[PDB]
Amino acid sequence: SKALLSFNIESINEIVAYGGKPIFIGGDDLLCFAPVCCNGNNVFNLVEKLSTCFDQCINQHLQQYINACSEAQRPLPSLSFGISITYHKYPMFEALHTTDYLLEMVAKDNLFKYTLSNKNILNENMKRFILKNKLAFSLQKHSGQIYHTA
RNA sequence: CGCCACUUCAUGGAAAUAAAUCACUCACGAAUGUCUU
Ligand SMILES: [Mn+2]
Repeated sequence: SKALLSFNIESINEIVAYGGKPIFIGGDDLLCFAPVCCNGNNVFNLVEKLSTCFDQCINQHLQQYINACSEAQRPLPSLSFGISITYHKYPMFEALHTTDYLLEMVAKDNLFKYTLSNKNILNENMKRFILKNKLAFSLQKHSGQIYHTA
């Protein structure tokens, strides 16, 4: 809880310093509206800064668990990111749906899990193939050219 | 000293060889994000 609160405060500070707007940052959830590029920094620079802040807070407040999971060879807490860049006149509801789709379905690999679970073949060996720590990014131009990657 | 002409009329080698084979720029821009009953 201490690590999450510290990360939330530092993420608010970083979003304000970059030049964006914090919508909601609480627990493990973050929602921000930021410029594509301003004062030389990009969106991906902000994402890297947020990931660094999360890692720093995890190290600072969870050092015992980090040390235990280091030699035990177990994954550490991580942040999955979903970035959508759209024209300012593009509907905000569609942009938010695109961001949710990116984050959940691609960045959290919920497409694999959802397709497996709808057919009831999730099992455990298949659950071994759930991939986290992903960045989903999509840029839709004014002509709908949409560049997307993960 | 005199007298006197014939013969021969292109073969062999090289017959193309390397370098560059597209380069840069633009890869959508503006309007409309609902309107009238
Ligand atoms: Mn959450």
